[PDB]
Amino acid sequence: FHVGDWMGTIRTLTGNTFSLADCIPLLRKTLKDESSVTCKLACTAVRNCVMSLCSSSYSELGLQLIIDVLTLRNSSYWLVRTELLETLAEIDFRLVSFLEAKAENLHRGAHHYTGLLKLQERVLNNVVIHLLGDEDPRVRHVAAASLIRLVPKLFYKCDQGQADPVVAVARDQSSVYLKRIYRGYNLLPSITDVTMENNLSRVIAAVSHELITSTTRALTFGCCEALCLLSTAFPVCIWSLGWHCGVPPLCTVGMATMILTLLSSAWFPLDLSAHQDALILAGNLLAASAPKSLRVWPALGDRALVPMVEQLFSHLLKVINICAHVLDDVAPLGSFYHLPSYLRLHDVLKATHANYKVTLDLQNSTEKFGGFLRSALDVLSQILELATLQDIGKCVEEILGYLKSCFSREPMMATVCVQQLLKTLFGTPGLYHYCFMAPYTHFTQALADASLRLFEPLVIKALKQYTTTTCVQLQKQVLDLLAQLVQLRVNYCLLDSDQVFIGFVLKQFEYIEVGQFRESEAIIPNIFFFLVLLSYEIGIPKIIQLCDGIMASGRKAVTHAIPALQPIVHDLFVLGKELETQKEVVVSMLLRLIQYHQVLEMFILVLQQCHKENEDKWKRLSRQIADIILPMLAKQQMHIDSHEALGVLNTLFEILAPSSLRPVDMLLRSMFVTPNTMASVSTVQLWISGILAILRVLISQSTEDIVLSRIQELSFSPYLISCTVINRLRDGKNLPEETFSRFLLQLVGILLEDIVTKQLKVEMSEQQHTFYCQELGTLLMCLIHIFKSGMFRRITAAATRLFRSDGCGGSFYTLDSLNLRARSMITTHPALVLLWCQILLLVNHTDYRWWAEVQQTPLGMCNREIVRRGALILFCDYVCQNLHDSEHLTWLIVNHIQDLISLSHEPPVQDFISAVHRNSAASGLFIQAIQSRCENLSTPTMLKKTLQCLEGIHLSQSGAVLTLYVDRLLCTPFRVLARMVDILACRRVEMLLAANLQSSMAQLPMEELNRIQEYLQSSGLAQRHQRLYSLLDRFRLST
Amino acid sequence: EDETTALVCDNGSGLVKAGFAGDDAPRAVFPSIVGRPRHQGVMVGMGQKDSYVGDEAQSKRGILTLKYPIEHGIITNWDDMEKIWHHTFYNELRVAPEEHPTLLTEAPLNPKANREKMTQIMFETFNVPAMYVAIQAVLSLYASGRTTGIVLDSGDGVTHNVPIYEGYALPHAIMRLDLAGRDLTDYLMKILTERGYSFVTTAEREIVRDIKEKLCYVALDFENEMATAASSSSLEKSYELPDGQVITIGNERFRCPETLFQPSFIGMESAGIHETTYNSIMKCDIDIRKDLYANNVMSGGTTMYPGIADRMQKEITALAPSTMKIKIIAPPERKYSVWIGGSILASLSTFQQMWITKQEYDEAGPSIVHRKCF
Repeated sequence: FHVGDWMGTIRTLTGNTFSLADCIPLLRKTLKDESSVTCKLACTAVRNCVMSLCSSSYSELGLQLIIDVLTLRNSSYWLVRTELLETLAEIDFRLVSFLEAKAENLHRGAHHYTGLLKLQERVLNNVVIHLLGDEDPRVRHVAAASLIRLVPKLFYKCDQGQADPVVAVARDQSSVYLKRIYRGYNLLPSITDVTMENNLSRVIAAVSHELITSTTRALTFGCCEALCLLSTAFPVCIWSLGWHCGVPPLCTVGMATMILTLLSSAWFPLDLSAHQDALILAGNLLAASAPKSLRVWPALGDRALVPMVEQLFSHLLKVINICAHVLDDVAPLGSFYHLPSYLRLHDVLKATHANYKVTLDLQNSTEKFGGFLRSALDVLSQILELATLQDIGKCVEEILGYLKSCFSREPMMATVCVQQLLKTLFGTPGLYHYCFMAPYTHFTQALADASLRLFEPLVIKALKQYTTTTCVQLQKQVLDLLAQLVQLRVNYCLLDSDQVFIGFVLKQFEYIEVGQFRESEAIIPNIFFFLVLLSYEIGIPKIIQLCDGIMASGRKAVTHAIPALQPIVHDLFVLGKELETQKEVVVSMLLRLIQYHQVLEMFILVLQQCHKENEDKWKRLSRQIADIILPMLAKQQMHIDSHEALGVLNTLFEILAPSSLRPVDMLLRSMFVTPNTMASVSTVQLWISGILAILRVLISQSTEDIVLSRIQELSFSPYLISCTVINRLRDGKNLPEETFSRFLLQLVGILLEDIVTKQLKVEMSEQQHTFYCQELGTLLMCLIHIFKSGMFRRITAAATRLFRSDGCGGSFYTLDSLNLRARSMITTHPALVLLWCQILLLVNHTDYRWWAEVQQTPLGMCNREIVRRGALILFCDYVCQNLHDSEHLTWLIVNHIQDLISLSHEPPVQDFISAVHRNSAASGLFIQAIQSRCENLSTPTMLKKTLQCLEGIHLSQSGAVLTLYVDRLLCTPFRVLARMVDILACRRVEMLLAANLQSSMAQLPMEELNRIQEYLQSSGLAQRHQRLYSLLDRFRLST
Repeated sequence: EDETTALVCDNGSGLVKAGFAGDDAPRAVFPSIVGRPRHQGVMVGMGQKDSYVGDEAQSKRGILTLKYPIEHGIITNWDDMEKIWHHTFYNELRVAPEEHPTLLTEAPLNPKANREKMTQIMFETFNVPAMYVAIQAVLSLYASGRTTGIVLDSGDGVTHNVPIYEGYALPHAIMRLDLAGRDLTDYLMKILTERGYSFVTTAEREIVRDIKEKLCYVALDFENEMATAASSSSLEKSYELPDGQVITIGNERFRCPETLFQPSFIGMESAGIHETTYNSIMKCDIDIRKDLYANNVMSGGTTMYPGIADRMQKEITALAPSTMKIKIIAPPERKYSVWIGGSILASLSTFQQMWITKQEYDEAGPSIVHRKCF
């Protein structure tokens, strides 16, 4: 985003004069072009181009192209309107609200408008919800998927988290760079983001309003399609405080009373393109009451909720009653004969079934009967969980007849209707918090813990299908129907004479090893759960010979071999002499497979049982995997490529026994290693994950004293990875204080010559760039724990003689070379240039060359104000700790005045000011600065933060706060800013006269007192504020 | 956010004045009325709406019977008061009371049950972190920016009088006088009847309230102005009704506020408002009386009439020692002085520890109002 510096290098090389000021008015014009084919191609040009400007220095011109696409919302070519909304889905409307506050001429723009330029309420009420009410079935579907992409990106004003638009952009870029009941509902305490529940409750406010106050057929019809795609990405049970509107007034039943009145009308179900999306959304809103209500329909326990469930269970047995009389040509509790409202629903399921049986096309997702029969067996399932035996006991006759006819069309979710019935027939925050102080303290808290039978006709039909089908979505739901007939002890009479079904599961292991099987991935976790659970009644000797074939003789591990053992290990280690021999067999196989990070989740299960069963056996097994993995981490055979992969390996060294990690002979030879070649970002990325996860052990599991006595014996030279050694790989008396401090400051130097000087799509991926800038995020959390916690005494003093020192003739990454890389990290990665601000303070390096670029000491780029206001909250907290140095007090107050006041709701700059009130000479310099900056302290939010900082100052400087309270700030037209500077000026006069009359007269001069009262009589200010004028007349006459 | 703002509501009878603490003027000011459809409606697709609250009731007046829920500083009907506060918070201010501490004003010498039930509703109806109930007269004194004075508070609810000296307060010298704006309205519609204009119902009772809010004034001498009512010229004023009927009111106009200085006209023995001020000042200690005479503060809605300040000055100067000068300080803006006094109080930093917390209520119950606050 350095459009300043990069354009200088080209112009002296190729002498063209072509800036980007001469191309955006060439792109603003083709959006206004005549032909509707010319307008489809110019709005894909803004999909690429307005996420890069709006966070750049040209973001004055970047906001204007957001404005013009909004006029393109009502052109009559159906491909012109759907490539608009994709360039209004990829907008980050928390970064867009930040530029509005900075604008003064852009709010006016053309024709000199007055008011605010409200992009967000105009792009959300008048495009995205508005384009739901379009006539095309093509335009209504694409507008729903944007409200899945808009809700994490809104920033409505004044939440109880993010306050400013400055603090809003800083929290979406710190999560990136600093780290069986049915599917409907939840029973957890459900930890949730408080401010992400607020953006999802304003998008379900304006969406239930064009469904009730709408006057068209087309607004009611395509806004039941936009509520079914929220609840499959933002479910109701997890985000219930967003969905809540009214019902039970407190775990919610949100908005489900309107939508039942849509279905009970005789108009709305007569078209299957959006009657199938109003059934998946009425089952999500009666299931979020399940964590509350459950203690006719005796398990509901809330009589204001029973007519909502009586209706859908009456509505879903009359729609499996019209799908049973259609799949079988039969003439027309659940009964649709006598209703004339549901004889209209029998002519609509018979138009979509004459086109399937006549036109052969098997692989269609959208069929509108095959799409409609999928919708009304998914939601007959989710209600039976709320039901009991007593409510269903008159209906087990009913629902089983319909499915025998409803079996052949869609058997994949007609056993999901059968899997559930048998359960319930058998009972069953101000930019210092976000960037540093909230992620810094999840770091140090996990280190102290590191110091620690009507089914008998229907069941026989489902087994003939598994031997003869080929779609592997259907083969997965039939291996869960048989793991429930063995837990709920149905006797093994499904195969009355022979062993027909169990012989067929053995043959399928022949097709996976060779590879003559198409979709073995989605069946191999559920093939092996069925087999181990039968042996408690094929025995566990025979089960483990089948799994050994797949691994060594077959496909790769992360699909076949590693999901093969998740059923075995959980069902063998968790749940006499025969059981001892089989546990030795399973632990040997994983040692061949330690390399994968999914195999390291299975082995956290193994170490927690030995601490419970037998603590003599617990310490033998943590020594055997100590000398396997640490030879792998030096030769980089361990797949730690993911941030799912570094999370599994750090909960391992807590649970591994500390006797196996107590000699530091092994952890250091695995640490101080050089990889083979660091040319490729496959190989650069696995060497810097071996250094971050054995360094979580040398901080918790062993203190500072033990580590440095060893390196005096082991000759680990600090020229290990030096600037002569690092250069040939990319192309291809030392203290123990001195050896370990050159290794952690030149590994900050490897991660920062890449992210600046590597291309973004050429050498690395983007999934490989989520985890390359995230290994620089947890290695700067390891360096501010050593310098602050004080347990590491020797390592703090070693860096201070090095950042002050030059490199050894250029053989190291010297401290002026390392800091040029970081100021071009300002703009691409602004959350990680706040962690490099807190290291340079901590070493005694307060060098005013680098601290002026980051604070700009004498529209805007949106990604620098996180760092400019982030390095001034961190530069005060270094001043507040050691306030004895007066050289740093007089710099930050004289220069940064409009920034020092406007941060005063923050815990590190709230403490900077109280010490100034403590100090005699430091209080007098703060008041000379406001008199120069009274021209900017006139806006109504900037003046409320001065009076809380000019509230209590030193009593020796209360004579300069009373000439500022009268001359400058009292003449404001705000009548609660003229009323609150009457509380603070009458209070200076009262503490002074009970004080000494000697020191106060030299404070407020007798010649200076007569200047003040001439200002109040020619004006009306004395006669307005009576309490201020009474106190100053008694001052003179005693003196 | 810092300090959380705070909310302030004045409910004397007649008007809710409400807004944020920390501002010079309230956002919402509306009549404290609950107006119910007395006539059964016959259409389809009306309302229904059981009742209308606020200036909605003023707009749809003729259908409604209007009930003031506060009489004489006393809430007559609690559900009607809750509805009025529900209207303030949700209809006008658009706040969740959970997010704001709420200041209520309340009148002197008022039944304990109003303060205790008022707190009970604030905690157990609109869930709120904290609240305070404060005396009306002290808030007006704060708004006037003076540390000392005798505050003559007269709303539409009741008239009150609180002498204050250097802060402090004198409980024995506090006087409450049952006269109000509302009693002047009932007198006024009674004195219009001798002219032939008969206003019999609640809807046009608020029409004579509007008449009295502008046409009425106080005589600088009653008998002199009643004598010059023989030659009617300037003392008559034409008034337009919303019906399109014209009303012409002569001497009847200024003898309605005269009732404050002559409660023998209403038929009550209770002394006129200037003698009540003497009754309060006489109950005070001898020493302070000098500044109480010179620092009389008028507050409330029924001190708005033109010439009240001059009449009070002439009568108090006539009764008192002419040894000392009787200044009366009656600001314009005096109508909103209680709300402004509540704005300044909740903006005070020290006051942020004297709130009745929700926690302290949950432990120690509704009775703690009187224990902590005045």
